[PDB]
Amino acid sequence: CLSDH
Amino acid sequence: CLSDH
Amino acid sequence: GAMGSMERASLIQKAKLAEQAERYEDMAAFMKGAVEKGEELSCEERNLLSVAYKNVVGGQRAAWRVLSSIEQKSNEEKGPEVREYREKVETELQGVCDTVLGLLDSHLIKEAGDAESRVFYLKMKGDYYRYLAEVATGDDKKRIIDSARSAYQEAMDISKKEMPPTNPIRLGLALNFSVFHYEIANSPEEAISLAKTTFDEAMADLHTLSEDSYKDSTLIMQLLRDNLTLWT
Amino acid sequence: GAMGSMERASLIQKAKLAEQAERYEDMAAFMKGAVEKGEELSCEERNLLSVAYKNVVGGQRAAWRVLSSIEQKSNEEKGPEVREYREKVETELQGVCDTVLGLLDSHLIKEAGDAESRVFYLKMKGDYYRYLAEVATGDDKKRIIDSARSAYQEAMDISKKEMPPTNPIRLGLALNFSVFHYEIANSPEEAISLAKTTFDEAMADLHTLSEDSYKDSTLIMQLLRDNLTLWT
Ligand SMILES: [Ca+2]
Ligand SMILES: [Ca+2]
Ligand SMILES: [Mg+2]
Ligand SMILES: [Mg+2]
Ligand code: NA
Ligand code: NA
Ligand code: NA
Ligand code: NA
Repeated sequence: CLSDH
Repeated sequence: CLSDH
Repeated sequence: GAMGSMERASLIQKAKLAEQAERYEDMAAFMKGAVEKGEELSCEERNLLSVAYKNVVGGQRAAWRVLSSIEQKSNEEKGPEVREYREKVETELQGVCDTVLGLLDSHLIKEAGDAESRVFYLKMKGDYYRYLAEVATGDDKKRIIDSARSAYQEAMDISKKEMPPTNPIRLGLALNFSVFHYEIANSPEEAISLAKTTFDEAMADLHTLSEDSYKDSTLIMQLLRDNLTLWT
Repeated sequence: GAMGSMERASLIQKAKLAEQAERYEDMAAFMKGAVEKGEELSCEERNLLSVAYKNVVGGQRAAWRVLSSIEQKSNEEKGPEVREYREKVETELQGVCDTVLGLLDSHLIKEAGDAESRVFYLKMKGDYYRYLAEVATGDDKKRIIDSARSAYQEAMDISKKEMPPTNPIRLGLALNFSVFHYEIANSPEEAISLAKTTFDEAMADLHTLSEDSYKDSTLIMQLLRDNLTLWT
């Protein structure tokens, strides 16, 4: 579950 | 120039 | 605070140096000092603030997850040490989130009139309530989750009225709000719907972009796609 | 200090947790607290102490090198900020080295009677004077370099009398003393000679080792070989 860089 | 781990 | 005697421009300069040195705690302290000078932040300065605290709290979150997993395996024989140390890291994490939220409340958000600044800060407010929610247990967990949702929702409303669907701030907001839905709010269908609609509306707007903006937007779209592949 | 109220065993337990969480500043503070309990350290505890401070000062050294390079490029138009921030990191690095050296002097070394503990601590003393020498400028640079050399030399003398040539402590000492010669003392020929003799004498002793010790020793021998390949 990746969030914004 | 590597030193000990 | 301890940065009160340093020039605003010197604080920004040192934040950039600290970023190059991967000294993110220093970077965050410098950017906190810059914010407390009371002037609004430029686009570049907002990104320095975000990068610094994202890296600081990112390390704390990673540590908290390691300790939390050890603690639950410990409860599946030892004494209080794992719980004590998890609590220590958790309290430090909560302190960093409270610091960021305090900067946003005093007074970045209320002075942010342009869409790009206001959406940026409201997204940050959602993000740091989301990090608080990750470690919250029980009932005030409910109020923290609603504060994150409210901040994200206000940011979304503005971004849909004021920004094109490919705007990287708008895309990153939608990405993080979709993670909020999936990981925090127990709404995976809302997470998937938001990520898909965001991706599709950005795709239909790519034709308007320069090569450089195209690169910026498609990088975040790939993150949406990666999550959808994980979630479906 | 701030760890005075915590049990020695709890400090060791939390140091291991902090290592798992990659929280090396915490790890070092816990191990400092354990040392200040006044009891000698076991082999495992000595390694926890070394790992913690190695990672803390390692981050500082990496940051100092980034800032030092920016500073020299700046002197090949701006104001004092790069120098100020390099000085800040440098002072913090020196503080960590002084802390480690203070633990060794009060009173780890004087209570260390066995070869494995005494060589370990004297090697550490050489290492942290070496880190001080990396940032020292001028004349007290000379005295810092001699303190590193003296500590390494005493460690070497003991290790050659009391340890087999494959002993990992002995090998790591010789590795780091050879780096001291090459990087600090401007004696590359001494560095190469030491690394080669150390490698060759360990090679002739490998036949005595179990499979597990063989693995431990050859891993450090590879580090000697890597340096010799870089240096010749
Ligand atoms: Ca603790
Ligand atoms: Ca400074
Ligand atoms: Mg001023
Ligand atoms: Mg006791
Ligand atoms: Na606010
Ligand atoms: Na304004
Ligand atoms: Na000493
Ligand atoms: Na003793």
